[PDB]
Amino acid sequence: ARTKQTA
Amino acid sequence: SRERLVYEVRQKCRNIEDICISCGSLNVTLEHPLFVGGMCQNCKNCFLECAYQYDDDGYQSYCTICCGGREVLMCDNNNCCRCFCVECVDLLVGPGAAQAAIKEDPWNCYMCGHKGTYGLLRRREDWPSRLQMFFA
Ligand SMILES: [Zn+2]
Ligand SMILES: [Zn+2]
Ligand SMILES: [Zn+2]
Repeated sequence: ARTKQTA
Repeated sequence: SRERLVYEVRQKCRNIEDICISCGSLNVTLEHPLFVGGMCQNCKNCFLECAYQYDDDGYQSYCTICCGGREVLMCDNNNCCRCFCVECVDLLVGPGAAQAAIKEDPWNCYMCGHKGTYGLLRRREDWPSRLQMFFA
């Protein structure tokens, strides 16, 4: 899964 | 704290409907609209404000379950674009589940997967209806 850090 | 309350759920010492699955508040006054479990009014307020908010990457801004999170997994389903934070996944699906999902490619999220139940995370059979009322 792609991940990102939340804004 | 959500951690200990979920512990109790797993231990069958407490019903998941009686805890806010989003923040761990015991002051449950309503049902989480997407997953089996309770919800407090604070988190409802958060949900109404954050749900279906999107970043410039074309994916949702905040964790579907808790409307927060710091690292989130993104659903590959273009009809969905939801995300789930590592903390809710490890807590409710179970320890290691986040790492397991991160290595999966492609990955479709818990609001897409036909099985609908992943550990303690159970998708409501009627979530569109629930949602619609949540909003009204
Ligand atoms: Zn709450
Ligand atoms: Zn979360
Ligand atoms: Zn999805």
